[PDB]
Amino acid sequence: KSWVEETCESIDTPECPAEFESPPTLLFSLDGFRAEYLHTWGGLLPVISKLKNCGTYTKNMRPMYPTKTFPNHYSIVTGLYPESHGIIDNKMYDPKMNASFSLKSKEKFNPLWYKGQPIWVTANHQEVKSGTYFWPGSDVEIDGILPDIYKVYNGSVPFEERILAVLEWLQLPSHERPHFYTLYLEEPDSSGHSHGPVSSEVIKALQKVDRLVGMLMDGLKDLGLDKCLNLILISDHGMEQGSCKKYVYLNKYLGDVNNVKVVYGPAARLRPTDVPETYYSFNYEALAKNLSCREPNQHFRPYLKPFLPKRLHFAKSDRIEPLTFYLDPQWQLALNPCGSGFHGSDNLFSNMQALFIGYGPAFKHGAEVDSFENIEVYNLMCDLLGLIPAPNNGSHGSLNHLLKKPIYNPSHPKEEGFLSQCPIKSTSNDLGCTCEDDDIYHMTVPYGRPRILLKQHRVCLLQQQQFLTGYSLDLLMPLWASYTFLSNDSNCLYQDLRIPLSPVHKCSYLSYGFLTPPRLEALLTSNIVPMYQSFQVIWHYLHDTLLQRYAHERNGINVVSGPVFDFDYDGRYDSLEILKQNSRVQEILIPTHFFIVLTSCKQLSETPLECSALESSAYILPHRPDNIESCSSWVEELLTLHRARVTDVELITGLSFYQDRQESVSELLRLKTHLPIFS
Ligand SMILES: *[C@@H]1O[C@H](CO)[C@@H](O[C@@H]2O[C@H](CO)[C@@H](O[C@@H]3O[C@H](CO)[C@@H](O)[C@H](O[C@H]4O[C@H](CO)[C@@H](O)[C@H](O)[C@@H]4O)[C@@H]3O)[C@H](O)[C@H]2NC(C)=O)[C@H](O)[C@H]1NC(C)=O
Ligand SMILES: COc1cc2ncnc(N3CCC(CCP(=O)(O)O)CC3)c2cc1OC
Ligand SMILES: *[C@@H]1O[C@H](CO)[C@@H](O)[C@H](O)[C@H]1NC(C)=O
Ligand SMILES: *[C@@H]1O[C@H](CO)[C@@H](O)[C@H](O)[C@H]1NC(C)=O
Ligand SMILES: [Ca+2]
Ligand SMILES: [Cl-]
Ligand SMILES: [Zn+2]
Ligand SMILES: [Zn+2]
Repeated sequence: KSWVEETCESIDTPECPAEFESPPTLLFSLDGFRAEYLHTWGGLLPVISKLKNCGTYTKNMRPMYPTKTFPNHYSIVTGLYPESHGIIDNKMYDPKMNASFSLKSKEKFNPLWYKGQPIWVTANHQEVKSGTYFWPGSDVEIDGILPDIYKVYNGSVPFEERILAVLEWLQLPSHERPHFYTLYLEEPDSSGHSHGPVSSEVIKALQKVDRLVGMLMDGLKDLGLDKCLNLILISDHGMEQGSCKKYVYLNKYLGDVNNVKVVYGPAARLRPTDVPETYYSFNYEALAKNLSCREPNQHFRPYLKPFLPKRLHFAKSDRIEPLTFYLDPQWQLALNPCGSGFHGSDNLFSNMQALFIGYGPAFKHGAEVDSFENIEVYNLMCDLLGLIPAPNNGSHGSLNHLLKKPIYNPSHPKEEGFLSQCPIKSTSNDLGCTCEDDDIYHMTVPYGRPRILLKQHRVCLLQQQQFLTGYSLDLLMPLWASYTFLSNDSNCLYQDLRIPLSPVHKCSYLSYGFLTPPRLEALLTSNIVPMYQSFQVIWHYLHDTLLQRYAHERNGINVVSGPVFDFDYDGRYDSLEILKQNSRVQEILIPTHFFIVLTSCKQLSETPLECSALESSAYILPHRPDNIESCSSWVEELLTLHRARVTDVELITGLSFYQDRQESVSELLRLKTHLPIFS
């Protein structure tokens, strides 16, 4: 009887033969296996279904931007964002190197491109043998390390052969055998492209893919290993249906010119031809203004690197062309001339979502877990091979719930900020505008106050009746303001006597804006933030029309909001150095973004002051001085786009939320790494 034919066996302890000190781990990849493919055609795919059922599965695995092969596989194996690991796209150009990058190129094997540290390098650096069978970067001198077995990419190698050869290396002697393996298949991505994501072709592709996984599983059976190998079935990204009738051509807006090179598809980027002579010279900003709001329903949108949604993490690398285009589902873009299956879109689109299944002794049997970014996988792979992971973008421990016996028991980040209290100091002035505690504190910060990770920043906690403000004495402005807005609730300001009187405090004196809205003290100087007029339309609608609407839906919401200063667009909090170097002229420090974390309970009957389980959403909102970005409906539509993980917020603000929460550290991490999927 074949492996597919049997019922679900439990694997409480690894049942390995002698010569196996521990389970070996296989990272099988099937290119462009849209997460959806399983949601529908599971009944046609018995093998993957059994893997789903006797294993740890997730309905959606969120890939990285851009949703292409090379950036995603290399993200999988480094736990890094493309912006940090180097491989930005299958086709890219580095102006510092003056070099191009093609898969069909000599540069394809150049070690300068691939940054970070893949799992096999990590395994090698720690005396663990590793055998790949095709994997982006595996045949490349990364840190001078190759895998202990590898294959240079020859795409025409039969699939059934790749399955056999991996099954052979498991037969290898205990001294030269790998402990970590990778497979790769081009399907269903080939058929995905050639015939589109919905076609009898992809069904065929899927059923081959299915049967070949069945083979490996039968081979592992016929090696005494079906209860010994830890399998991870995975994919890079999903697959979207192609257009012709939904393709943007920039010749219409520019004339059919040949002076700018423009990367095609949904991941569209633009740079000058005269490169690297005119790369940093080029005024991109004006070309963007020349291209925003140019149609009734403009299905594309220009975006200078830093002003893209930060949740994408696509700006730090110099390989990223300073002018990108965000696109709407299904739509692509070129410079000049379409009906093919494609990918590369927003990582939050439904069809970009990827497959993840974990089978074997380490993983749970028949557990559906929530959705996660693929950058988390690296840390899970380090755990499974007893490796200390390289520094990476995964929140290490957030996947502990996949594992029967998890290794890493994580703990919250320790507070590094300096937290002295603010008594009544600046007695006593006016601005001339035309005008017990523990019970109050607990109410403002029901989940615990944010913890200042900012080493070693001087912060004051300021108690008010309706809200708790976290004021920065190193920046003389608030960092955060938390209030609980329960389900049922104009040119004047007051001096806060606990904060130093900076001249920016009077009405006489880009404007001010309130962190906690007054329509519920909120007119304290310690509650105002520097804010543009074109942002005030977003802000005053958010707290009036939008936020009050949510309070009813959720039965109360708890809000934390504040400034974000990310001038160098990495998506982390800026050093005080570059804070000085970006304070425009009074010598105001001026926020690039405003964050807002909305916290409800999953149980609607509970109010935020009394949640069992948490419900979270967060927003990194961009503080642009005009609403060119967005041209009732438009303000919400901006919020949904500029969503962020709570972790994204923590990274960018140096704050840490929910440390005082019933939930374990691992549960909170999973909560804080949540993003919701569009369509
Ligand atoms: C995703 O995770 C990665 C991995 O940790 C992380 O990227 C890393 O960020 C740090 C800081 O930006 C990088 O370290 C830098 O290295 C270069 C030289 O190679 C230096 O120029 C930098 O020096 C500054 O920082 C020093 C101390 O921190 C200061 O003393 C000094 O004055 C400089 O200001 C800095 O040391 C590191 O190389 C990267 N690694 C990679 C692989 O990119 C990234 O932040 C994470 N992404 C997100 C969105 O959180
Ligand atoms: C490390 O050397 C290579 C490893 C590869 N591993 C996986 N897939 C590869 N391909 C390149 C991407 C191709 C898919 C196209 P898409 O980017 O998913 O649109 C399929 C073949 C590799 C291509 C490679 O070199 C060309
Ligand atoms: C950069 O490389 C290109 C292509 O190899 C070449 O044409 C050019 O001379 C180089 N230019 C500079 C300015 O280094
Ligand atoms: C790729 O592998 C196949 C099967 O072994 C072989 O027939 C073919 O010649 C190989 N191509 C190259 C370029 O090595
Ligand atoms: Ca920064
Ligand atoms: Cl679930
Ligand atoms: Zn791919
Ligand atoms: Zn593809």
